[PDB]
Amino acid sequence: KPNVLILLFDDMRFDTFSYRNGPVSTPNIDALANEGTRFDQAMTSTGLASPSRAAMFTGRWGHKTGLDDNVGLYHSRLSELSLSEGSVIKRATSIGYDVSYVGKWHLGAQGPALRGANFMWGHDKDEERNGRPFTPYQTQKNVARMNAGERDKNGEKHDYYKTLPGTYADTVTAKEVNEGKLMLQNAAKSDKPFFGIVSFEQPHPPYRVPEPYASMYDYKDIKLPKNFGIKRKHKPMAQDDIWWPWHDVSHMSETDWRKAHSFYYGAIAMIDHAVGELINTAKEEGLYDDLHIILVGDQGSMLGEHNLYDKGPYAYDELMRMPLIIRDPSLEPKIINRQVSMLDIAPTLRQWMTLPLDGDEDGRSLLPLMKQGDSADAGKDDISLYAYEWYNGGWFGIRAIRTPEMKFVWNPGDSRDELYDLKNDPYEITNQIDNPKYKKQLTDLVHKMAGELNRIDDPSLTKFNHHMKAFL
Amino acid sequence: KPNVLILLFDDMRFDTFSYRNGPVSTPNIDALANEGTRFDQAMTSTGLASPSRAAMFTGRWGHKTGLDDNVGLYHSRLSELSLSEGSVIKRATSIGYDVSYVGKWHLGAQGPALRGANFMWGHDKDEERNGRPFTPYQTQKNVARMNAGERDKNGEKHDYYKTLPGTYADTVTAKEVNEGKLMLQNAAKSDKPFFGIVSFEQPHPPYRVPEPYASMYDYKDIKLPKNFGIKRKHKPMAQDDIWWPWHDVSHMSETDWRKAHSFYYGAIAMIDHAVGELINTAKEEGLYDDLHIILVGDQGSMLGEHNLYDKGPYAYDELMRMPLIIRDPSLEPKIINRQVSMLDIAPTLRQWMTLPLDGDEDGRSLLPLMKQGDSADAGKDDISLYAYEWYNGGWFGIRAIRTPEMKFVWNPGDSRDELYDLKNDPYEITNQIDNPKYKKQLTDLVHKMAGELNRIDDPSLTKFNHHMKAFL
Amino acid sequence: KPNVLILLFDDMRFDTFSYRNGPVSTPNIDALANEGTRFDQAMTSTGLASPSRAAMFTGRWGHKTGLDDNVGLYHSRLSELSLSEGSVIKRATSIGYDVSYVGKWHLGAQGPALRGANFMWGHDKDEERNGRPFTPYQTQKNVARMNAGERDKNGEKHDYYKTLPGTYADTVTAKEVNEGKLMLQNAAKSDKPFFGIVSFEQPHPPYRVPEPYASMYDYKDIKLPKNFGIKRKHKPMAQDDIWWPWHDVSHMSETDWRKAHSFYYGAIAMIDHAVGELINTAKEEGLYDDLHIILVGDQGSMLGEHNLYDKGPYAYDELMRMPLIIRDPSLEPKIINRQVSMLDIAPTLRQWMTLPLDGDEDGRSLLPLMKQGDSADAGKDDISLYAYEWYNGGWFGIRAIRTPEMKFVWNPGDSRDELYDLKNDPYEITNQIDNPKYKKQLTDLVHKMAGELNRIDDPSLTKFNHHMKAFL
Amino acid sequence: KPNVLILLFDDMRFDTFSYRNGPVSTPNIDALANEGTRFDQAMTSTGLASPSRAAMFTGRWGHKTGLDDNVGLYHSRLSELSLSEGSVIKRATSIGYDVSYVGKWHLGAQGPALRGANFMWGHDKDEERNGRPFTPYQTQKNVARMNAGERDKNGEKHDYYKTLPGTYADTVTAKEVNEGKLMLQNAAKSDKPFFGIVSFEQPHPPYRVPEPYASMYDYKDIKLPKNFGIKRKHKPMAQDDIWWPWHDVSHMSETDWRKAHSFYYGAIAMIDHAVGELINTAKEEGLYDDLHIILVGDQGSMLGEHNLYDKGPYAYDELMRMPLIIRDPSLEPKIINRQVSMLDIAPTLRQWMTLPLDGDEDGRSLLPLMKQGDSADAGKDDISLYAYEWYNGGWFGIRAIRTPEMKFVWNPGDSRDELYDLKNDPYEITNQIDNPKYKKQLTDLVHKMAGELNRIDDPSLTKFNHHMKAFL
Ligand SMILES: O=S(=O)(O)O[C@@H]1[C@H](O)[C@@H](O)[C@H](O[C@@H]2[C@@H]3OC[C@H]2O[C@H](O)[C@@H]3O)O[C@@H]1CO
Ligand SMILES: O=S(=O)(O)O[C@@H]1[C@H](O)[C@@H](O)[C@H](O[C@@H]2[C@@H]3OC[C@H]2O[C@H](O)[C@@H]3O)O[C@@H]1CO
Ligand SMILES: O=S(=O)(O)O[C@@H]1[C@H](O)[C@@H](O)[C@H](O[C@@H]2[C@@H]3OC[C@H]2O[C@H](O)[C@@H]3O)O[C@@H]1CO
Ligand SMILES: O=S(=O)(O)O[C@@H]1[C@H](O)[C@@H](O)[C@H](O[C@@H]2[C@@H]3OC[C@H]2O[C@H](O)[C@@H]3O)O[C@@H]1CO
Ligand SMILES: [Ca+2]
Ligand SMILES: [Ca+2]
Ligand SMILES: [Ca+2]
Ligand SMILES: [Ca+2]
Ligand SMILES: [Ca+2]
Ligand SMILES: [Ca+2]
Ligand SMILES: [Ca+2]
Ligand SMILES: [Ca+2]
Ligand SMILES: [Ca+2]
Ligand SMILES: [Ca+2]
Ligand SMILES: [Ca+2]
Ligand SMILES: [Ca+2]
Ligand SMILES: [Ca+2]
Ligand SMILES: [Ca+2]
Repeated sequence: KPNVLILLFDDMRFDTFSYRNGPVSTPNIDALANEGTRFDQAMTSTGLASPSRAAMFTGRWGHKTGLDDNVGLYHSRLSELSLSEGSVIKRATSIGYDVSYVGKWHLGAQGPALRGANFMWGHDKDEERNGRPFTPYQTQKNVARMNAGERDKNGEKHDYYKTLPGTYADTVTAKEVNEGKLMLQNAAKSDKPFFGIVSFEQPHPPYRVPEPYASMYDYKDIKLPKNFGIKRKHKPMAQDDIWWPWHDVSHMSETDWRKAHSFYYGAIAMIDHAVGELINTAKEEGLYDDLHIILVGDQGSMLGEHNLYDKGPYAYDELMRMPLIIRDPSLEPKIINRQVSMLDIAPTLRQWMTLPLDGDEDGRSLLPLMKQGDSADAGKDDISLYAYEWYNGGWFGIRAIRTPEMKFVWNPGDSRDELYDLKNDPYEITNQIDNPKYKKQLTDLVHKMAGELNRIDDPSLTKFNHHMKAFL
Repeated sequence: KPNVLILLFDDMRFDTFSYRNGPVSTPNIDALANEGTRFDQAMTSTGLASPSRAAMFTGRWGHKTGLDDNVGLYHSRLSELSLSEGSVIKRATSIGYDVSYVGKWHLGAQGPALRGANFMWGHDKDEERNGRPFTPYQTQKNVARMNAGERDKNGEKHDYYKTLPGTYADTVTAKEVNEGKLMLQNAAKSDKPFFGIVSFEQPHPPYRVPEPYASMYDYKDIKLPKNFGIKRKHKPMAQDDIWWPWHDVSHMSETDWRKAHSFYYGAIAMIDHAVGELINTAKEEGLYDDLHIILVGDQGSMLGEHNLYDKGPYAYDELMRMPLIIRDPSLEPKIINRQVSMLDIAPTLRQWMTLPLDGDEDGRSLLPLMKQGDSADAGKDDISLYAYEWYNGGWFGIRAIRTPEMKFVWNPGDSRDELYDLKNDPYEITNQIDNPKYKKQLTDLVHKMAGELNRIDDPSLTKFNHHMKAFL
Repeated sequence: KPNVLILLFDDMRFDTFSYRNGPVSTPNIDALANEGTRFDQAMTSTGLASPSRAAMFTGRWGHKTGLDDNVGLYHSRLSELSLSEGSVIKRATSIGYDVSYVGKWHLGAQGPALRGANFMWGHDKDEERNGRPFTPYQTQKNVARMNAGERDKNGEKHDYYKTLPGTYADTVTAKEVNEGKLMLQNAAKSDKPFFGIVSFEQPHPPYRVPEPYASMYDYKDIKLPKNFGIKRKHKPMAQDDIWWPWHDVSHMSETDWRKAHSFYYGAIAMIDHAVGELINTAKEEGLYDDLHIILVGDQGSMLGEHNLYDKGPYAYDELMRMPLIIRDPSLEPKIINRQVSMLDIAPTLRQWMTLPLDGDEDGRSLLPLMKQGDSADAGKDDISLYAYEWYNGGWFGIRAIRTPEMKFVWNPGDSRDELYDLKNDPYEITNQIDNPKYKKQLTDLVHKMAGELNRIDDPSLTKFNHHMKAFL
Repeated sequence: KPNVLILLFDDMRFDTFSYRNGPVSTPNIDALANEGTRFDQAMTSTGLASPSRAAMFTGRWGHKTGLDDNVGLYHSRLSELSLSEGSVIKRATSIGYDVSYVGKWHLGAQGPALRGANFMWGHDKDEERNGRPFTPYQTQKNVARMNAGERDKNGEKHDYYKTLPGTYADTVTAKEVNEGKLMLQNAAKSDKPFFGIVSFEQPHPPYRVPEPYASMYDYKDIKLPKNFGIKRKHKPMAQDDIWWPWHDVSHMSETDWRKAHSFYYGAIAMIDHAVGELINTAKEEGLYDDLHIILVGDQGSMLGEHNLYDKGPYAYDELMRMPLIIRDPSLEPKIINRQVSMLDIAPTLRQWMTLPLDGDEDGRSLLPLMKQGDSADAGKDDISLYAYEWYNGGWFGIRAIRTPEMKFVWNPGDSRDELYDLKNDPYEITNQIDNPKYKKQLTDLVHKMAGELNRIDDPSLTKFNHHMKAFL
């Protein structure tokens, strides 16, 4: 029974790290990437926390667990992942692992503790269950101030980017690191196998860091991508609507967007420091050499691509792609360019730990890819499936199928679907849904989507077959 | 088997008519009110079309029929009322009624015809089923024009109020009347009992009429109510959000709101003319003397009360109250001040027509009240129940319980409930939810709400018992 | 809030009493019949304990409560009525009744107590929930002895009829009476309204009584009915199979069947004594003059009609008909010949006691009939609906519709349905299902059955529409 | 896309063949066993046709497909496998296989044809769907004749064993072979990949063969096993009851049981001839060298072990074990002694044929075992899971877990479970369930069963946790 450590981050993009030729020097994450298996084409299940984390920890899609929206936020109907869904936490406990959890959970008050973990520290540790959804009255008021031409301290906009007072040592991130260190120190003194999860709120917006991280990337030198700040042409209406109050970006100057980037980059630099602190502790405690590690982001984050901020009900690569490194100390490092999914994390843990199966596995173990490289998937279609059933109480039913060359997005709450040619239009600027030159590609993607919905027993296949009847 | 005629209107308020001391002379509706049973405290089930109409025609709440949102609109998940829900239409057909339908249906393409009616004319008559939701790209563009300081013809704002070209004879309303006349003429030549439904889109916004109705009420002379144009204090966040694009009323001048009223009043005057035309035809065809008539609005309409336009996920009296007249030619006219519900229409039709029962009746027959007056309900609590599960793809789960003196609104997708003292604050300006002086009233209303949710087997009772635990 | 007493008996036939011109002098029950409302055409919902009692106490059919088989018996899948089904017991407790229960419950261990009653005494009072089904190894062994030509003490067959040692004072029946007396004496000392249920295992087989009841009816003088001991002609196979081990009656002589009658009659004589003891106690305690009383049998019992013993999956009148007397001290006594149902008991209690509604009422209040006589139902079809979904782990799906003149039984687990002309063949000897002279009656009964299944939302309507396609 | 032939037999035991050292010379089946992969410890999913065949063809357990009883038989509630369950038949058709079906289907009228196969010949081919259950009036009458001391032609008992008139050429088996030959001859003329299923009613009882098979095995020379004709000691009551009318074996002499063996052996001899005819046709048509073959029995058959005949709700090896040979022409022959399951057939077909996944796979592909031998399962628990939810309308909920050394049977409709030490008591004579010497084994098997029920999402896990509370 191997020791396992998961380092989970909130809205951490695939592309920022120096090992991906990104703009932030991340030597600790780069070292882990170089020692482990790089999943460079990893895709989340949903660009939203609770659905992505339920999928990650249960290995099933939201229509199977019922966890298909964020919990505890205006105006979601959901409060918690059912206690019948024990997840990898309870499964590991059942075969004698000591499981520990630190930080962001967002699957219901006390959840890790109710499933047998030591919930050492985090927002949800001492909360009562069935609480009222958090309703963003303060964010609403502050975005109205931004629209009225007000700014916060030092001309910042604290619903978007913020200099935190103090130092790294004062941060939530440092507290989570300190609890992670305690978790590792305690594990080293136990005869029981260890499964530890350290889950950081960073780099979730508003993009916030203390000095020196707040000023380490000059906003004036940020390279903005080809899809930055464009008017969306022939995109679905759900990309227009102000779902969360900060999604009104009408007041954002180019300077504001550049600062959103420079603060995000500072947050990634601070995350790199946090990862180094935990890896150094694992080494000092004699756990590192045999430690099976996953580093993953729950989804990405929009920094003004398509004039969007944060996240919402859509399928753009900046949100859909996630960073993923899986380090198995028994394997030679490899780079995997086959697409993989958040649904593949639970089966990988299941194979590592010989977890009992508690039900379906909607994904596949990544061990074959970690052992053999891309050739493990010889003869298989290179696809990923993404869902966006709900955004905080709004129903969308979104499904996307992504190949290396194309993406098809079904928006069943709209009349407008999306079709992107990722080979010629990797920035997803041009919706080709109405372009007859793409009839063969759309037909193929519709067939692949129907097959996936059938495989996972998604009840929206009935509606899909109506909407796409011309292509079946 | 009596002949039955339903005259159904879309967003027709309880209060406009001259028989209710309202500002519009409505002699044809007044005459029907004076000949029939006035339900002066009638309440809709939901301030939204498809849920209210499914409840009206099936006699069950949306959680039982599955019809708990509008159909066919961005971003609802629903397309049609299940064909397993035959409604009063199929039930009447099954015992030998000739059923006819004209006008607005909004329960799925071809629905009345699929349930055995002659669907003589209307939007949904020749539409394919399972169509894509109508997504309001044009309304979105036009509201952006209004926010940019543009206006339409003659300085109007055609997403709010509009002079139609031509005359009454050119209108959808006149076409629906003409088909209603044909329906009555045909019924008079048949030996079979008749059940006819004429369902008008009027007075649904934008508030539109031709001359002379467009100019018959001077906007300068409109009396605006105490809750007109106020800033909402301590109200739920769902009252703030721009659900449909025209809900952005930030560009509306007092003149614009006054014109919304004067065009609405013109629409009610035109409806009165339409009702007269159908009643005169019933008289000319020898059907009127034995004709059992229902005149009802599916819900009201907001004309700037609480600075709200049209409708949305809320429970204010201007939307929740509905006009209702039920004329049984065998009964002396009476005014009923006991509250009644949209759920009471199907059981009243069931008693009139001896319809077979196809399942639960969530309401009660109104015949006892029509026969005896208010004393029929001696010893019963005077309550009404209102739901707002969904608004066009947004989930809210709203429940309201209303007594003559108080209203309690549960907003389970928010942290803020509502409590109104209708005796001291009939305009519902002051939310008393946090006022300890109302602890007894809130406790009583919470107990009444729990009992109603139990009675109708609403699965949200579990969440209710958590949210309201302090008062149970 | 009136005081209510229910006297419930297990397998007590409609016809044994002297007030029904039956063979047993029952002066106490006759007196109650003469003082109350006689429902002389009452019908149980199912000829099996747990389903009948769940229907009685909840007012909903088994497909709605899930309680569609006996609990706790080989080889039923069921253990208890869900605690979400509070029944009239919890509903009465909720409005301030003191509810007390004595004797047979058979709806799950501790059930009356878990729903707020004082469970004073009875088999289920101190039992653990979720116990293993009682499997009749002893009965199996003893019926094998009977088939081998053995007899029990005094030549009796103790799986069919038995002389108990001692006297009435030593019996379970006397203990249940004594607890009933305590219940009434305690109720007389309280100002709180009283709801008491005394539920007797008598006269459930084996038919067992002490002297002098054991020898009170001479077996040689028993009048056997026209359908006694016949070979079943063209009847469904479920009437042939040995479901419970004592259903093998191949070893029964005519003397054994006569003695099963003698002992059944002795048990009815002892029941009449028990009823007298409780009514006399109510009189002595000053409760009788205002006491609202129901006396009912859960179903009948087969004494060799169609060569059947006890009960099983079938719909014969001797099992389907039930005794019912409802005494409302405010009403003149009347005889009701309209059919009524076990589903009508909960709504009658709900009207008497002003119980809150916890859901559907599949039956109707009997107060209108108790007040007006048969004319209350002028213009209603005189039908009863009977179900036999399960017998102790065997699935049958049986439905029967009964009119004063005809009975149609659907046996969906068989190829043979039943059709009886009760006018010309009240003993139900001749199955007319294939007789084209009865095509009009069968068609009418099929239509009535389809209507009833639709009304109660019985999911077997789909299969019914296949099986009866020729008749719809 | 390889060509696939399935040879399926009805109630064919694992042990009769000469390759298993059994009493019948079966050179054709032995040759296939010697050329292919022998699964000598194969286990069916249920000892009943429709459930076993639904599991075989869908790769999911009955609680997932709803196909958990025989269809079309007194007194099952079921008529057909849902057409939403396309099975391997529709999945193979979807990727361009020509699928053909001959013989016994027993999953609903027309089922193979409705799923895209050429249903060449068989009982279900031209039948109407939703027919009334076959009710065994003839068998009931004839078993009554046997109990009255009558015999059939030549002193036979035709509900148990029967000489057919004519020769092999006149048999149903020869017709099924002849259609199988046509299927192979037609497949040889197509370039399209072939998937053929030939499903024989033999050797289902009554055990029936023409000469010379009827007299080939001398009944006087039959070797009877150690568990033949014993009185069952401390066994569950469902083993005693006469579920199907021929289960009354009280009239069977030792000669009658010996002849049931003689005729069963004659039927296996005739099956070996049938298999030879199809394999020889495959060779003559040039298909054999690349033909991927499965030969399997749906379950075994009881020949008087524990004094049982045919099958019923129980888990004895003679019924639970099944013959299985899988021949992949690309692989070296191997004998597999690891247990395998009927749930492993669909995934094996899915791997051979690259079938799309239509949902869960409750089993595993057998290719790794076929390639590597038993070592493929190194470090896996050697278990099999068996269910007996229903027998022809009787509910039993039975679950069995089997290891090489032990078997635990949960009988939730009884108070008696079973525990067999297969090492010391391979004939399953001694129920050890109450033997404290076996507490460790029972505890381990209970844990393994709980894990399996959780893995397949069997809703009976809730009741299992109550019944087995002492052991969890
Ligand atoms: O596999 S595990 O994660 O160890 O958990 C299994 C099973 O998957 C899980 O559903 C169950 O959870 C039970 C279930 O819901 C909540 C919890 O207790 C309740 O009473 C229900 O039995 O726990 C099992 C392992 O115990
Ligand atoms: O009561 S009615 O309105 O006359 O309709 C009843 C019943 O309520 C309704 O559910 C049923 O509808 C059937 C059902 O769904 C659609 C329609 O056909 C399908 O095949 C199903 O049988 O119709 C009955 C009366 O026929
Ligand atoms: O109407 S009552 O008989 O008073 O009971 C109601 C309701 O009908 C009943 O379902 C509920 O039972 C709750 C329910 O299951 C058991 C009990 O507690 C659980 O937690 C569930 O909420 O009790 C109410 C009265 O409170
Ligand atoms: O995978 S397949 O065997 O090819 O079948 C799939 C799917 O698994 C199956 O459920 C579906 O069956 C549809 C479904 O029920 C019957 C049939 O038509 C109905 O309208 C429903 O949509 O068929 C697909 C292949 O198309
Ligand atoms: Ca996130
Ligand atoms: Ca921080
Ligand atoms: Ca599944
Ligand atoms: Ca599927
Ligand atoms: Ca409306
Ligand atoms: Ca109009
Ligand atoms: Ca209901
Ligand atoms: Ca309820
Ligand atoms: Ca009984
Ligand atoms: Ca007794
Ligand atoms: Ca119904
Ligand atoms: Ca079989
Ligand atoms: Ca044959
Ligand atoms: Ca599970």
